[PDB]
Amino acid sequence: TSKIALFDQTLIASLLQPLSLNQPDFKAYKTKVKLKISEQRNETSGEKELKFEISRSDDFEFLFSETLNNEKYQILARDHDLTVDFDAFPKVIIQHLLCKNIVPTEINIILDAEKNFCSFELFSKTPISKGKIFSIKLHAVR
Amino acid sequence: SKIALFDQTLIASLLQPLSLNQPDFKAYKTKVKLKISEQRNETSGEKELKFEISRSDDFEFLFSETLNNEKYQILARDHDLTVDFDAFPKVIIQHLLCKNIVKGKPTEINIILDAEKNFCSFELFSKTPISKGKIFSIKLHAV
Repeated sequence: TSKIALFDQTLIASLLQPLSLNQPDFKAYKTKVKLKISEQRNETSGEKELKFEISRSDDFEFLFSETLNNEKYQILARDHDLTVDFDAFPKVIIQHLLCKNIVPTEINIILDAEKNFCSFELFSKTPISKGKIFSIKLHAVR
Repeated sequence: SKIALFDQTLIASLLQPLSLNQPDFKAYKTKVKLKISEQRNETSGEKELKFEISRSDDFEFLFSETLNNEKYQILARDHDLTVDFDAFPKVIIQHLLCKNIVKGKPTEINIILDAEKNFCSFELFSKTPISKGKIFSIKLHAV
């Protein structure tokens, strides 16, 4: 209804997940993931929300999302030294960061062992470091 | 055994508490001399990387730290560094502190002082479109 699609593309990501519940060492594969970013109105509050959703054909159980409002975003900005405001955030990553990964920015997705959660991480490599920009914890939709 | 790898005056942002009683910070752009060298530890014979900063504004502004391979491993771990101890200084010097040719954004240096000026954090940044892009920080101690 109020939902507005800002971004809907297939990107190459590295997918990591522990070998098992007891073995936290990751196995890692390059994989294609569909990322959708939209804005919507919270039904109870009327406030603006940013929704992130990932899926991939490889695994029907692979359905994750998170919704950020202004306050959730402030926490994110604080934790990652983000320099843009809530309203600018999606526009800048879409226009300056994500377009590069569509089927140098890198995307990592890290799964829970039980696949209840995944961390959606964006990177911009430096000559001496990984250059992690932020990570958002997404939860299983299913 | 000391070998100079880098000896240059750079523009930094200097942050420090208002006073010993006022923890809130004030910020100024300032010129700082940064020296990076390699040397042999006298007792162990191992290679050491020495960072030294100074500035003419304040004679008591004299800070250094020496990193050996082990100290570096801790740094690389804390900051997701992707190069080894031997490459570290060469890459920073050649790719982060270097002057680009006039024909991911420019590097920025932050120096954060202790209120008592016993320690300062030497921080290197490479700005992104949405974030500060802190690369690493090294705690230097008063000389």
